[PDB]
Amino acid sequence: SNEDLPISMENPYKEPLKKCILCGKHVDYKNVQLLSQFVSPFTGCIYGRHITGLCGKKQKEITKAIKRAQIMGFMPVTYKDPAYLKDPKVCNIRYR
Amino acid sequence: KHLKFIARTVMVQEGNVESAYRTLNRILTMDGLIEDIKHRRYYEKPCRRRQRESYERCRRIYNMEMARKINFLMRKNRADPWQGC
Amino acid sequence: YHEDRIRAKFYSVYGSGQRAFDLFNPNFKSTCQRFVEKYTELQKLGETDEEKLFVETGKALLAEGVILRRVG
Amino acid sequence: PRYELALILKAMQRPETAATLKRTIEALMDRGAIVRDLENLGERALPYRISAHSQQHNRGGYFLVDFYAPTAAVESMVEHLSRDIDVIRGNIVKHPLTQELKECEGIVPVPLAEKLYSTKKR
Amino acid sequence: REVLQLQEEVKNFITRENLEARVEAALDSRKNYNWAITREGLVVRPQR
Amino acid sequence: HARLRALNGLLYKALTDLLCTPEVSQELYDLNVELSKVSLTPDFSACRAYWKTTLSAEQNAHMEAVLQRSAAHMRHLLMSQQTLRNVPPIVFVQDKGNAALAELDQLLA
Amino acid sequence: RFMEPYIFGSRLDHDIIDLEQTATHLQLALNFTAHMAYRKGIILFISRNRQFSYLIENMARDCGEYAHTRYFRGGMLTNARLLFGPTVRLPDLIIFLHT
Amino acid sequence: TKFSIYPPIPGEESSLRWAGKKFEEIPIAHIKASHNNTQIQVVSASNEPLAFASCGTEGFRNAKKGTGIAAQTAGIAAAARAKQKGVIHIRVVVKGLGPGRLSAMHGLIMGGLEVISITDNTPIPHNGCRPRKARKL
RNA sequence: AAGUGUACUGAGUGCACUUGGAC
RNA sequence: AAACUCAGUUGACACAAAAUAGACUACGAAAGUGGCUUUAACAUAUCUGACACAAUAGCUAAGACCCAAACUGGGAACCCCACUAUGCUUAGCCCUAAACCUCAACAGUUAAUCAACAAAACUGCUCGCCAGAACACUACGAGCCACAGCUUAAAACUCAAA
Ligand code: FES
Ligand SMILES: [Mg+2]
Ligand SMILES: [Mg+2]
Ligand SMILES: [Mg+2]
Ligand SMILES: [Mg+2]
Repeated sequence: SNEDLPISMENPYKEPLKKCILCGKHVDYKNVQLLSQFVSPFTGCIYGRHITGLCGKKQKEITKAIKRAQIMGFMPVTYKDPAYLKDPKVCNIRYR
Repeated sequence: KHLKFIARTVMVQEGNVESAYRTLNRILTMDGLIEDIKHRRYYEKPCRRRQRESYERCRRIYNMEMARKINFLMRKNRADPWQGC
Repeated sequence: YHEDRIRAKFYSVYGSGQRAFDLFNPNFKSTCQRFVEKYTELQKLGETDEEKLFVETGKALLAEGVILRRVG
Repeated sequence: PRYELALILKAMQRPETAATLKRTIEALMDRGAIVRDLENLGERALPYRISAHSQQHNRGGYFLVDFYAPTAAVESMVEHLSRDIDVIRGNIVKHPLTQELKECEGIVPVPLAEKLYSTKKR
Repeated sequence: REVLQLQEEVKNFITRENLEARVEAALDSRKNYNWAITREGLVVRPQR
Repeated sequence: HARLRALNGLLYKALTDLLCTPEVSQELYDLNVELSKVSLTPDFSACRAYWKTTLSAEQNAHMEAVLQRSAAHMRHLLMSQQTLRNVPPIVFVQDKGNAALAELDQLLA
Repeated sequence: RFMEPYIFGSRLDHDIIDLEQTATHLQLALNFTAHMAYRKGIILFISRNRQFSYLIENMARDCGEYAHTRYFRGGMLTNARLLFGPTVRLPDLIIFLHT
Repeated sequence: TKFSIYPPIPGEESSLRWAGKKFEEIPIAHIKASHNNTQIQVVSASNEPLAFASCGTEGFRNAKKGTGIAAQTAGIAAAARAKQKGVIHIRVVVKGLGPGRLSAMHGLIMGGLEVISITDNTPIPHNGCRPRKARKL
């Protein structure tokens, strides 16, 4: 009929979802070097999702991994282990 | 059963113990430990704790929305570009 | 429109470049518009593969002299 | 199914540790497990002091006995590890590789909070 | 295909025949599971 | 009234403890406010917290503004701590009684 | 909601007004306005867009018809008789440059 | 080298020293700051009691104990005792939230002991003893 | 602060629950 | 004040409770469920529809008893001190909560809004429930009890209100 009729199609300009830094990467309860990144250096308190910038699934996975490591003796409970202080800062925190 | 002095320890810089203590207290407040201590001085019944947490979440969201609205509409405060009309 | 796919891919591959939009000229045609036209004529030729159409359109416009600067 | 036994052993000499590991694998086989593989994460200082068998230790050797066993064998394995003295601490978990890595497209968008306030004409 | 791969793996499992040799080899060796992640999702394997 | 006096003492201690930390706010904590006393209205309609003023006028104004902005949050924190089941609105009042003594001693010197 | 029939579609979450419908509606509206002008009725241009207040006032003065772009006192039409006088003649047609 | 606020790692070759003594070796000044008392104990790295002080010891009675001046006096007395014992540097570790929490350190410094590290050890129970119900007035 | 259930005491208290209250 | 001669560090150390995550809103029919591991495991037609459960409290027998705490006692109902039932485990009972999202299940709709407030308004379909207030979560009888209580539940008299 008329070739200029707008067509029914999905958005091509839509951008892919912002994958969380851990999305598609398997969290493990033995990767203390990783879990340390998501706990408070001075107290060992687990950072909330509003600080870790992680989706619900991976936030829960990190929480469970941290608890499992702590109870099984892989991770200190009351502090980020000093060996991992130089690791990249992946939590939006402004102590200083 | 942990190692001592690794938790909640701050090294004083040049002896400004006041500044170091302020930093330590800031750390405690940021991690909420002071909240926990002063709340655990007495026992909040589970019903009261649930009500308080719901109220806190509602107030947090309301404040966030109000601040966002204020920031969004602040730009219009610019002097009137059509004065005299 | 069907050409929206081409526009999206061109923006992804080369960005907005430098030929800023002169929105006042109704007959204005940008680099993305030129790419869309060349893609359409290439498809009409008989070539049907999408990726081949895209790459050959880029090369053809390069030959035409278009500075198809790559965004990334 | 496929289990992983994380084992923290009292830090001590090579012949001793080999004997303890052999005894543990013997216990697993008696309990019917098909020991898959043995891994060693080395010795290191325990994150926090752990007491066991009228004693406390600060350094331990970490190992991961991956195996397959009938479900019933797990309780017996736990009891055996608890009774053993050379084991600072033994835990048994469902082997992580068993769980499938369900793929997430990413972070889904966050709309306005779900009906946290009324819709009436107010 | 799954069972075929499993068959291959079983040849490398632990048996009483190779029990002691495998135990000693594991003792000599050392596996590592630690690795951090940057802000951009880059795995940073730790040098030993 | 003895009950009112006890309430004033408890509220003074609680407010001092609150201000000891950034719990209310880092901005408030940095100001290092010192409370002179606490007085409850006879009907329990208000709680006046008398805070000592500094010499700097701009500092006094800023401290007053921050205190007024944080009074409600402090009230909520108290009622959450259960230091008092019900706390009336908190009003921060400047205290300047010590200025007379200070300037006396200055002149007498 | 009520502008859905007139909206041609959405382009990147921006509505596009169907210019065919706009052309028909503008034809009808201009025709009606011209008819009222020919019948010598009173046409009043109303709009509270301060960006175009000056332009609208000048256009009204040029065309002879009247304009009201400033703040709209309550009842300037409902209570027109008391606000203006018993014999006041009310506008025979209004044109909302901004509704 | 740029300063750091984390404590030195025990069993690590840290060039930092104080009169040649290593951080772990430095005596520890426990400070318990309760609601109605403040107690200080400087103890050797082997936790040998080197000096002890409190508001009760300094004589402040009942309410007067919970005062910054009382805490300062306790700190000064403990500092004098520790100095007589031969102490110079001290690692301050504090628990509780008593009013003399900072005045104790103030008095200790005024008495002449160099605080090298301020540490907290507040007994925060994850979940244990159920606390008593809330007062009411 | 109010109230529901429940129990002691002689209106309060104890435990849990609800906001049909305030922050 | 009363009370203890006990207090601080360090070490050992639970049959109690389960920071942070949790700003998440998931599981379960409901009550409820937020320490870790393992096992078992989360009914169903592709509709609705009376034996089994039922928080806290309470009782029986035996254990545990850090801490908290009706009651008691002491100190100057409310405040402070100590302590008991009880909160806990086992094995049995009782079956009531503002047991509430105070909004029954299932299917469907957004077409024309509607006492008011509350959680926008409705349609179909089924079961349960109500016919002014108080008398009255009461009496009588009955069931459960195993005797001090719960469930069921009235009447008379009164009023023009509630
Ligand atoms: S965003 Fe995909 S797993 Fe976290
Ligand atoms: Mg049915
Ligand atoms: Mg039923
Ligand atoms: Mg029950
Ligand atoms: Mg008891």
